[PDB]
Amino acid sequence: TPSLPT
Amino acid sequence: RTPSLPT
Amino acid sequence: GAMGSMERASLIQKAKLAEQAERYEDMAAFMKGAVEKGEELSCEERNLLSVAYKNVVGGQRAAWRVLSSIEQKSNEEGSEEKGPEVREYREKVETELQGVCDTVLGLLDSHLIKEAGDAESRVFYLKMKGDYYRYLAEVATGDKKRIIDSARSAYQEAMDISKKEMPPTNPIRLGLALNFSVFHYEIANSPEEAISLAKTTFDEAMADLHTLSEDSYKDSTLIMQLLRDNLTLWT
Amino acid sequence: GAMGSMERASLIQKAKLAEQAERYEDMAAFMKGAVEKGEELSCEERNLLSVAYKNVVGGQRAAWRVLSSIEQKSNEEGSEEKGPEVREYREKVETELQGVCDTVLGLLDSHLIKEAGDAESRVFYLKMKGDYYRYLAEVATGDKKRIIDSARSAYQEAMDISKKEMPPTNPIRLGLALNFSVFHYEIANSPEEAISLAKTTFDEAMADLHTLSEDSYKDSTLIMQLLRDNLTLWT
Ligand SMILES: COCC[C@@H]1CCCN1
Repeated sequence: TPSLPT
Repeated sequence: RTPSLPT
Repeated sequence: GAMGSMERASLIQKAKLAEQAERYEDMAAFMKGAVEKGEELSCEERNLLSVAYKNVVGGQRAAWRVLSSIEQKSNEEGSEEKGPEVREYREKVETELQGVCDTVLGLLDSHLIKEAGDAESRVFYLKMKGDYYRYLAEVATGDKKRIIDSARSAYQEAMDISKKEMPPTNPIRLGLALNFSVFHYEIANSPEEAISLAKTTFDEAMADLHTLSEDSYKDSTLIMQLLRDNLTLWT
Repeated sequence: GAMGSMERASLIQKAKLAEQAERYEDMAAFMKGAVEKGEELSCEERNLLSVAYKNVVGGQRAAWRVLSSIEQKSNEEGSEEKGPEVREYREKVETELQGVCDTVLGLLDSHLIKEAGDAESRVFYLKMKGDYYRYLAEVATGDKKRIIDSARSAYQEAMDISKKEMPPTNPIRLGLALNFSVFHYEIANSPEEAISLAKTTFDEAMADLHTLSEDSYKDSTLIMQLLRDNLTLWT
């Protein structure tokens, strides 16, 4: 599951 | 500037 | 501190040069040195610190995943015995990743969180504390239980401040909820808490979208769509 | 050193895992350990050593170019001062780069150049010696002269061997001629010699392509195509 990018 | 062997 | 003899302003200047040169380990070292000067960070500086370490740990996590994947294939119906080397090298990358996380957590504890002079910066650093314990949790086994509690407590503190002090569409608040929800699902095996948090966050933000400028609406809906992507995967 | 207690086969295995993880610093250190066991490297192991250090010094060279460009702009005509920071950080990167080049040249001189009797390995290492002196020359200005003659050379010894002992389509021989032509053009201020060398190498290779299998044809023609790309840039 992806977390906050950048 | 001129490219060399990439391998 | 290798950076103890350099002026704060010079460390910030070199952190920006290292960023231009994509030298993120250098950038992180310059920023650690700036933090160790003992002064508060501006929003721009806090962001430099975060960018630098996220790049470094991100590289390390990606390499750990590649090696962990090889190591598991080493142990399946996928036959041939490879010897100890994959595990040994996975352990070497893991110990370097744990080192970087401990360095970041050290800067937050001593003393960024306690000195932070507004709600936004306190939330920002507590979310980082949650995040870097979460990265330790990904590679821990124990010890893993302790780390998972620590992550939870940092994120929960950040959530309490954000709910009191920031509007429900605030991007830092939304991104905190995003990561904390990921933590519930992926780390703490608490799928119900993950869904509850993501859903509540989404609804409470949706209620205020009509009040925003065009640019703020874009910033908020972007992160709402990240919450949405996760709800769809989980739901 | 830190690799002294590890088996040679385990060093090679771990260099291959480091390559898959794109951990080229680690890759280089494992290959350096393997070279220090004192056995000749195989064809495949010379390519691992080369890829490892090429990626390490590649990153350093790219960062040095970025910082050097910033530094020249700051030293420009009509500019305000910023203090010593851009020069200091450029120097830091440059010293790191020189260090890696000196590591490689030490390995070549201390271990690899002439325990090689076969033309393939002798040419590959002398070409590499030329290349790493060429990278030192890119950052030099003296002392630049002595570094340039060292590169010339090494290349020239490689060229003499390659013309006597290898056919004109051999990929090592073609790669050597490509890099020596780049040395003439970029380093030695000898564009006419660069152009004559790329032309004659290309033409002598083209005449002998008919001798090659499909897969060897592809190996040689990809390098001939780089030669042509340089010729077209330069003319
Ligand atoms: C000596 O010819 C080839 C130089 C390097 C070896 C790895 C890829 N290309």
